[PDB]
Formats: sequence, structure tokens, C-alpha cells
Amino acid sequence: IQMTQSPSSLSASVGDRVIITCRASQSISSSLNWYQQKPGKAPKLLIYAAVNLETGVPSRFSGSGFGTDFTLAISNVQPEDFATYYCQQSDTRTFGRGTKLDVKRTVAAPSVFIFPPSDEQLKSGTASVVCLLNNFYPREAKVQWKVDNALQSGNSQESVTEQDSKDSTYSLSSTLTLSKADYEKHKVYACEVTHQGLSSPVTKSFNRG
Amino acid sequence: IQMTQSPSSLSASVGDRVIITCRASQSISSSLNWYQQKPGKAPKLLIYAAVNLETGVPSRFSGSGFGTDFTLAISNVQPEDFATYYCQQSDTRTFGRGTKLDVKRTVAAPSVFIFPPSDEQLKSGTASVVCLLNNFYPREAKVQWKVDNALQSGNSQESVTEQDSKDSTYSLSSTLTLSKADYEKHKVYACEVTHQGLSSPVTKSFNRG
Amino acid sequence: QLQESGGGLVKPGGSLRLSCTASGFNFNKYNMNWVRQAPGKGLEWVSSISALSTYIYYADSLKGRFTVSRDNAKNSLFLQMNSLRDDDTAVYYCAREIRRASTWSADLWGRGTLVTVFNQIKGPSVFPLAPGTAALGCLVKDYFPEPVTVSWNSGALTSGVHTFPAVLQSSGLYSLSSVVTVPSSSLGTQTYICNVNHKPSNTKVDKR
Amino acid sequence: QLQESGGGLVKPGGSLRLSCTASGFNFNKYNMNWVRQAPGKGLEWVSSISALSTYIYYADSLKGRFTVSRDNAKNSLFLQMNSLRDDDTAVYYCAREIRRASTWSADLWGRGTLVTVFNQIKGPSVFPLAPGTAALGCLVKDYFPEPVTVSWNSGALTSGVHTFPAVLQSSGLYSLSSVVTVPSSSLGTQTYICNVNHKPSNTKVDKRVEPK
Repeated sequence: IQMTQSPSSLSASVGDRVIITCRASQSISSSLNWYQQKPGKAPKLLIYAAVNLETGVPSRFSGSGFGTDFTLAISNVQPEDFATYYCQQSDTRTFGRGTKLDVKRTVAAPSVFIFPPSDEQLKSGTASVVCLLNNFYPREAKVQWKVDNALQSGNSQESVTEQDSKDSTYSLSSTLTLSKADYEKHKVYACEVTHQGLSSPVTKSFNRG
Repeated sequence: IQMTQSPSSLSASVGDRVIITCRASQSISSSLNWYQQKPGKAPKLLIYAAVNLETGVPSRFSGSGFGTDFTLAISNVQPEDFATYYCQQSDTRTFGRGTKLDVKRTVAAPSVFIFPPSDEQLKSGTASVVCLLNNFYPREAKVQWKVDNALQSGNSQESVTEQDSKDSTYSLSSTLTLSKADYEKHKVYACEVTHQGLSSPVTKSFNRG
Repeated sequence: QLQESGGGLVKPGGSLRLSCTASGFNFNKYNMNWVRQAPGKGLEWVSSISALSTYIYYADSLKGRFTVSRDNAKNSLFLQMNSLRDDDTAVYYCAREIRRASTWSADLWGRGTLVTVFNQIKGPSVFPLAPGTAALGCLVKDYFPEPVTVSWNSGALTSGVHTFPAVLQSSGLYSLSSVVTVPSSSLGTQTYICNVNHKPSNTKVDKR
Repeated sequence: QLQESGGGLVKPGGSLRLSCTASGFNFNKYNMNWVRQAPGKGLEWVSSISALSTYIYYADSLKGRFTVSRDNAKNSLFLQMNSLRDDDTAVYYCAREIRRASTWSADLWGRGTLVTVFNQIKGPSVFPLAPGTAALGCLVKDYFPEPVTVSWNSGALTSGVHTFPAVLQSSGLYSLSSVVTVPSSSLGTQTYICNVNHKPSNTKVDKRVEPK
């Protein structure tokens, strides 16, 4: 009983019709559930037994399917409806990989910034470097940290904002954590960004330490 | 079974004979244990069944008693001996209040210092004031914090060092931790010490809060 | 030859399982007990359990809240504490018991595991993040628990502000960043302030 | 309402017991389940338990390490996890299951509590203690886990040095103090530096103390 979901990523605009499909390796009859999870929130049940809708679910959400193939449809996608969706095998309680639904938009290159460690923080004994991507679409981005010629990962923690309502863009904050002794040993610091809108890697740096 | 230990605190000098006593509310025959705990170390069994010495224990340690009254005697107190001691009722495994043995010496007055918060710490957003008592006997001492001739209660931490082998004196560090906003609001900051060697309470203060 | 585990920070009303593993001797043939010493206080016996788990005894004060268990196959001892409280803050020792002279004495002991019951609260440390179109920000760095409120210019700055979601560091402390898009011309003439409020620590900060 | 508790930091190889408390519904009549989601990953079903504990189901991967129990008198259910691993870092939700159309669905969910499996390491923040005998010092603060070793002048200065025992702060981080008694005259002509080593973070900080 392996559960597959399609599409893995979907981009839609308000007023469009969105369709997610979940295929089961073998027939599960109508024992298929659909859930909605918004970023950083607990899941919500939409449909149960393939076609039956839960209370509090907008009627624009519709369920269909029998046997192996099932479908979830949002008739008039709204800003509220953009979230991550899953299919679960009701009897076996097996969840699907999930589908992320975000607003459709033209590719926008990120605006890169690199902020050096603050003199206030350096006195404490710890130094943290921040690389900022401000307004880009799609969300997918590759951030690399190189100190002097090369640095590897394991020191970096990343954070991405949720898509903006007005501009439909994402912003990313990558923070590199270093010790005072280790930071002052090296002079150059840099971060490299890669993204569909970026034809060539954008790398911004500062020289002190 | 209720048991009492006396003396609660005892001071001796190397080469002395030290006597500690444990009393039982009812007769417990020979069901009494003696332990010693050095600072920041696990308890160690010295005497079991009132009179029996545990393996690896110096012979100077001696146990005696039957019924209600028992005694632990150290014939030749040595630097290793100086520690805290407990008596446990063997049948009920109930411990006594405990007895503290420290090196005896002349009363010495503490040297008080007060250290203002470093601007480096204030940049972070925290303010720490430190008051340092040093090289004083007996260990008992009271430290009070005053800001605007106003006493502080729950924002103080104290830490005492172990008795020094060479001079048998103590030292204590009291720290007043405040928010960056709190430190700026007030001007004066002081710590008041009172101790047997101090005929009058000693107060050290600074301004420019 | 007894090593202890399971110590840490517990919320008031929480639960924790302490463990003591034995080496160098037959754990299966020997009885065991648990003793605790609160900071700057005397040792207090907690529980005793037989080598076969046949006989088990607890302290009256720790009634209904503590449970002791052991698996001799794994040569391990266990203390399960529930409904934990501040009075339970102490270093817990595991010790081997030996029956000599029709009495029970503790001859082996463990180094100890520290259990402290309190709500963790750390105030945030705010650090500046300054560089035609420019970006500046604030870093809240270490704090606990999560909720932190960031505003710029006492609420004057609006849409340029993007406050990133908190990330948990290796320190066990949450850290977030707040950025804002501003005119490059304003860098010389205007000052931008970030108001970070962390109510658990009752802290209100303005930076830059 | 489903209220959860027990989440927090767990040392690798440790154990943790989660709790979920019920309100507003007949806890004894309804089935309950546990679900987890790793950071930046999809939802994963963990375990299910019947209303009377007659039927208990686990995920095959974590069957021997995870245990599910419930106390309907307390309107609470519990998950005991042992030999915890990095893969177990996730937010654990408790949800009620309801049988409709001869199938089970989860209609009521809990907010969730985060379980993160890792060894806590922060590192020290060193601050100077600025002052014919004068007192100097350095303040190691907000450092985890113990130990921390303080030296003065790379081991040259051993006289008058009193490194105090660490105190656990409300932050859950240890703080120690190191002081040194020196001649007041030397403050103008000599440099005093405090060398702090924290091997858990492998952090070495040197801070010079100068009069205020």
C-alpha cells in the first residue's frame, strides 16, 4: 500500500482551479483522506472517505475517486487555500509525501546582502554573519558560505519568510555562527546565491577580521 | 525513626581529635551508618553497622555505640578528612542533618570590592554587578544589594569557593543581574557586607548606572 | 562503577526518567537505592529496589509520583519521576546496597545527575545588522521561550520590514532576525530603531 | 481541545515521554493516535491506540522504541520514546480519530510540541571585571555544558586567583567567576588577560582586563 501524490509542487493564481491527485498502488476502495496544513500550523481535515466533506470546509473543495485514483479540487482558489496538502490511506493511516501550493508569479531574482558581525557582539566572544535574500520567486534557492577561499556547512541556520500577500515573494535569512577567535583568524567572508532568475551566481563579501 | 546529629558545625585543626555524635529517638541496636561527602563529590561510606570500618578507610576513623547514642571519632584529623558527615539509620535508610568539619583559624575580615557592569555586556542588553568578598573566616557572611538606598531581593546569586589549603580562608562572589533598561533607570549601586571580623558593615558603591 | 543519566531541565509539573548503568560488578545479584541532595541541603533517601525487583520501597513525601524499575539483563536501574516540582530540585545518586550484620549499607555510589525544576526564561540579546536601495536589520539571538515581538521606529516603519521566523540553535535558545528596506540616502540623515519585546523575561529593548 | 506537553531537548540515546490531555469530548469513547513531522519534511503516522486500549498499532520502523498508553480517567494519553535519535527530531501531534463510513479519520488535532534530539552546546560569553592591592576578574556567563577552565596570563598568574564554582541561571546556563588580587601599581604598567577554555564547544576566549 504505497501512496503517491501529484503534483509535488503546484503554483496557482486566485480564481484558478487546482487539482491534486493521489494514486494508490492497489485498490483502497474509498478509504482516502485529504488534509490541509498551513505553514507552521497543525493539520486540518478536509475530506474523509474520498468524497465526504468535513464541517467548516469551503464547498469549493471537492473530492472524487474510487479504487486507486483519487482527486482533490479547489474550485476558486483563495489566499486562504494556499497551503500544503496531503492524502492519507484511511485504513492503513499512511500519509502521502504532500503537495505545496503557492501563488504563481514571474521569476524574480533575489536581492543579496551580507551583514558583518556587530562590534557589540564581537566583544562578547561570538560572531555571527548574515546573508539576506529579500524578494525572489520561486522559493527555491541555494546559499553557500565561503570564508576566505572556501568554507563548508554545519555552521549555518536558515530561515525563510512565508510568501508575501502584496508581492508574492520570499525572503531568506542565512546566519553563519563563528567564535571570536576563529572569526578574527580569517579576513574575507562571503555568501553565494543561486536561483532561477540568477543566470550566474551572485556573491557578496566583506573584508575584515 | 527520628535521629539527630551534633555538632551541626565543627571546626578543628590538623592533629586534633574530632568527635561527632548521632542520636536515635528509639533503640536501633547497631543499625547505624556513617558517611562523608567532600565538596562536589559523591558520599563515601566510612562505618557500617555502627562499629565496622569500610575497606579503604583510614584507621583513625572510629565508630562506637549501641541503642540510642552513637559516636564517630577521628583520632588524627587530616586535610583529606575535613568534609561533611552524615549518619544514616541502616534499617530505615534515613539520613541525619549532617555535620560540617572545617579548618579552625583566627577570624579574618573580608576585603570587599564592587565591579560595575562592563559596557560590552550592556551592549548585549544585560547588566551584571559583582561584589567580591575575599580571604575571610568564618564562612558565614551576609551580602545585601542597594540601588537607590533600596534593597534588592530575588536578583542576586552567590558562590563561595572551597577553603584554601594554604591559608584556610574563604571567598564569595555575589552577582546582581538586571536588564539593560533597569540598570539605566537608577544611578547608585552598592553592596553591603556584614561579618564577624567587620565591627561595622562595609559598603562599597559606584555611580553612573 | 555506576554511571547515571537522565538529568536535565524539567518544567514544573513535568516528567523525567533517570537512569543508572552498572559496570564492573554483577548488577543482577545486588540491591540498589536512590538518594537525593538538594542544593545546599542534606542527603535524603528516595527509593530502594531489590535485586529481583521483589521488594520496593519509597519515601513517603515522594508518594505516588516516583517509580523505580530495573532491567538486570541490561544491567540498568531506573527512576521515573512524575508531577515534578521545585522541591524535587536536587542531585540524584544511585548506590549499591550490601546486607551486612542484618542491616543495609550503601557501599558504591554514582557521580550524580542534576535535576532542576523551573520554567526556562532567557532575555534576548539584540545586535545591529547595518550594511541606492539599502537593507538594515536586528538580530534577537538567544532567548527562551519563543514569543518575541519586533517593531521598527516605534511602529512607523511598515512594509519594508520582514521579520524572519525563529530558529532553534544548538544552544537550545531561539534566534530570529528582522530586516527592513530603506533609502540609501537615509543612512546618513536618519536613525532606525528596532523595538524587541520578550514578555516572558519582561524585557523591552530599543536598538539603533 | 487537545493539550500537549513533554516536548523539549533530548540527549542522543535518551528517553522522553509525551503527554496529551483531552477536554470537551468523551475521551473514553474515542480512538486516539500520534503523528510526527520532521523539520522541513512531510507528515508521518506513528501510533494509534483504541478507546479501551484493546487495539494498539505502531509504525513498523519505531515499534520497539516507542510505546503508547492512555489513562481515560485522566483524559490523557502518552507516548514513551527510548533510544531517541536525530531522525526522531520532529513536532509530535496528538489527534482524535473518528470512525465514519467504516473508516477512521482525524478531525481534532493538537497544536503540537517539538522534540529535538541533540546535545546542548552554547559556549561562554566573557566579560571583564575592571577595578595598594587591587582586584581584577573575568565573568564567564551563559555557557553550557560544564566544564570551563580559566587561566590568567597563560598560566603565569596563579597567585590570588579564586575561580568560583559555577551557578545555574534562570536561563539554564552556567555562570562562573574568576578573580585575582594584584598590586594596584601594576595596573598601569602590566597587562592582565583571562584565558577561558570551553572544550564542549572547543571555544577559547582571551579577554584583557583594564581599569575602569
